[PDB]
Amino acid sequence: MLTDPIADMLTRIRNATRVYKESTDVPASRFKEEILRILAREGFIKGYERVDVDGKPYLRVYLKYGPRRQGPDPRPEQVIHHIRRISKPGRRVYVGVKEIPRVRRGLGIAILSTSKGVLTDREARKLGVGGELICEVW
Amino acid sequence: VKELLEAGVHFGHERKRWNPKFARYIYAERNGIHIIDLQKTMEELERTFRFIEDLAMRGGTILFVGTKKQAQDIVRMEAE
Amino acid sequence: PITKEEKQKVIQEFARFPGDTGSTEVQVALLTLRINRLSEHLKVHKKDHHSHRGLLMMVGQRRRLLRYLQREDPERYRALIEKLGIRG
Amino acid sequence: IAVREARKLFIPVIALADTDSDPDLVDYIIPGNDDAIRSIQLILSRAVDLIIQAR
Amino acid sequence: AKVKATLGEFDLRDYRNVEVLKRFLSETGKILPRRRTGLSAKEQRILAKTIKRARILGLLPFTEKLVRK
Amino acid sequence: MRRYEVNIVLNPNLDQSQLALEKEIIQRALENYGARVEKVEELGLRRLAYPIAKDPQGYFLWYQVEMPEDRVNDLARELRIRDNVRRVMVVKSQEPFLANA
RNA sequence: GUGGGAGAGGGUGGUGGAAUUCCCGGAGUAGCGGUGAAAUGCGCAGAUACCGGGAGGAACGCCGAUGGCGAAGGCAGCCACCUGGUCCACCCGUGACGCUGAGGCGCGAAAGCGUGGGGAGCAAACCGGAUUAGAUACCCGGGUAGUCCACGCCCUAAACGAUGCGCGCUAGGUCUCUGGGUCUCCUGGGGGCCGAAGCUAACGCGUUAAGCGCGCCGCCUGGGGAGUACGGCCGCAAGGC
Repeated sequence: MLTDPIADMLTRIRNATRVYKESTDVPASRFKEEILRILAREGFIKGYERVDVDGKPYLRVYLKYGPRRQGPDPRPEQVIHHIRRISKPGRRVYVGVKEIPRVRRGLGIAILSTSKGVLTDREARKLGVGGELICEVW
Repeated sequence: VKELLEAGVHFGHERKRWNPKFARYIYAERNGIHIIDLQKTMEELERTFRFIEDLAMRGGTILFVGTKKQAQDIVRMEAE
Repeated sequence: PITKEEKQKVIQEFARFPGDTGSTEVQVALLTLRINRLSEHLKVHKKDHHSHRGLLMMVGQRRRLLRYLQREDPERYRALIEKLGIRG
Repeated sequence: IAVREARKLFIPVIALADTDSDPDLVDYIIPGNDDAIRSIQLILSRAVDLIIQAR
Repeated sequence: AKVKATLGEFDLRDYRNVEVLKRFLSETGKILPRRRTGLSAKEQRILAKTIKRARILGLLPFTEKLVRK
Repeated sequence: MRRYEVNIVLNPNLDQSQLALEKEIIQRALENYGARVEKVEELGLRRLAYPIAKDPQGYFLWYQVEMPEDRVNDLARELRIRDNVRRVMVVKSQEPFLANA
C-alpha cells in the first residue's frame, strides 16, 4: 500500500532525472502542486503541467539538465544532485525559526510547510515562521 | 531527401537489435524492420557537414575508420 | 458446489436496492454461505488442513467487513447480524 | 574501441550510426545506414566532396 | 516424421479411438515424447491422459516386446 | 444432475440369452440409480491388447447417461456386482478438444 | 457480480498393469548366488533358468520437461465425489472498507514415541565371510525395530532463493507455461537466461533487484567457553523453546 505520496513524488523525480528522461508523470494533489511550484520558481525543474491520463488527473514535470560534457561519460551535469525527504510518516520533523537549517551554505534549499504555506527556508526565516521540514534539495 | 531515399539510407535493423537510446531517430516500424526518420537525418546531416567544412577550411585533419567487409574499398577510395 | 440459483437468491435477498451486487450486506451474505458450506465440509473431512486456510481467510474477511459496517452504520450492522445469525 | 579512444583524448567523433547504436557516445551523428553500400557511397562521397571544395 | 504431421483432423479426448491412438505408441507400449509426436504441452498432456484411460479399458497395451537384438 | 459416459466390458462368451439378460439387469440398475440415457452404442467384439479375465476378447457397451453426481459412485459399485461384467468405467462427459485444426 | 481457463493443491471411496517374495502344479537337471578375487549362504529332501494357477504388501515404468500447483513442509497409475487458492475478459456494484503485525491459534519432510493392525522389498542394531601391523569401518550373505495404514504425541533440518511482507518508480533482448484480442503481432499473469542505469569488499544482482524510496515486524554487535550451565515453560520419553 502507498503510505507516503510526497516521498513517492520526490523518488519519481529522482529516478527519472538519473536515466536523463525528459518528462515524468506523478498523481496530482494541492500539496504536491505547491512543492512543484516551489521547485519551478527556484529554477530546479523546467516546469510542471496539469494533464489527464485515462481521466485520472496527473502532473507532468519537465526536467532540466546541464550542457553536454566532454570526454568519456559525456552525460550532462545534473541540476538536482540530491533530493531527500526529511519528515516521513512514523517520524514527523518540526522546527522553529531558530532551528531552520542551512543547506550547502545556501547553495541548496530546504522546503517547509509553514503556517503561511509552502516556503523555502529563506522565505520562512524572512517572514519569521516555522513548521514541518519536508525536504532538502541541492 | 531525393538522394537519401533512393540510396536506402533510411533502412535500419530488425526489432531484435535496436538500441533503445536510438529510439529518438526512428520514424516507424514496417514489416519487422526499423525505418529512420529522414527529416532528422537532414538536419543532423546539415549540422555535421557545417562542422566538417569549418574544420577542413581551418586546416584540420579528419580520420576515416571503417573496417567492415564492404566498407573497406569505399573508405580507401574516399580517403585517398 | 454453490449453484448459480442459490447465489442469485442470496444476492436478491440481501440487496440494498434492485440491481446491487457489491454492497457490504451482499458480500457478507455470500461469505456466510461459503463459510457454512466449508464448515460442514471440514466437519466431515477432519484431516483436510489445506481448506482450513481458505476457511480462516474467509472468516477474517467477513470480520473485517463487519467491523467496517459497524463503524460506519450501526443500524444496518445490527440488522445484518441478526438476519444472518452471526455470533449467536 | 576507436570511439572510446577518441572520447578518452577529447577528440570529436563523427559517425554514420544506425539503429543498433548509442547516439550519446557520438558528438556529431548521421542517423542512417551502415550496410547498403549505396548509403555509405552517398554519405562518404558527399563528405569528401565538401572536404575538397572547402579547402 | 512426426505422428501429428502424418495425420488428419481428430479429437484427442476420445479414449476409444484406437486406430489413431495406436500410432502414438512405440514398438514397446510407451507414449511417444514431444520429440516424436510434435505437439504442444497441453495437447501432449491430454494425449497422455487419454492413452492411460484407454490402457485401463484394455484397448491399448501397457508393455510390449521389440523383435530385435 | 450432470452428464456422464459409462463403459461396460463384459464376457464375450455369452450367447443371446445371457447377453440380453445381463443387458436388462444393468439397464434396470441404471434407471434404479436415477440415470437417464441419451444414446446407446454397441461396438460388438474388438480384440484386446492384453487378456482380461483369462480371455483375449470382450463385449463393449457404451451409454451416454445423465444422473445426479452424488449417486454416480454408488451406481458404479452396482454395475460391478455381476460376475460377467469385467470392467466398468464412468467418465464425466468431457469436450471434443479438436487437435490439428 | 457475470462469462470463462490451467494445474502432481487437499480430503474421502473404488479399481488397473508391469515387477519382487512365498505356496502349489508341469517338466527339468548339477550347480545357483556373490565379488577386484573369493567365500559365508541356497541346492541331490531336486536348487537355478521356463510355463501355468493362487495369496499378499509396497511403489506408480513411457509421458516427464531446464514443466505445473501450493504460504511453506510438500504434491505426479486411472475414475468419481466434496472442497481451497489463483488467472483473464466485461469495467457491471460498494466507497478507503487498507498494509504490516509483538503475543495467541493452526499447519510443519525425515527420524523418534504410545495404542492396534500389516509385513512383499529394503534395512539401524545384531550374526557370519573377506580385505587387511588393527579394524571395533568401507565389500559380501542373512537379519529385528523401522519403513505402510487409523488415531494421538514429538515440532527439528543445508525447513535454502542461505534473500520477511505490501506498494510505487527506473533500457532492453531472448526461451518457455497459461488466458483474451483486430492474431503481421499487440495485451495480462507465472517460471528461467544475457544484460542499461544503479548497487556491491568482491563474487555477483539487475521490472521475479542485492537499484531508487515508503510503512510495519524479526534479528546482529570479536573467536572459543556454548546453544553450554542454571531458572522457567512445554513433552510418555527422546528431547524442544
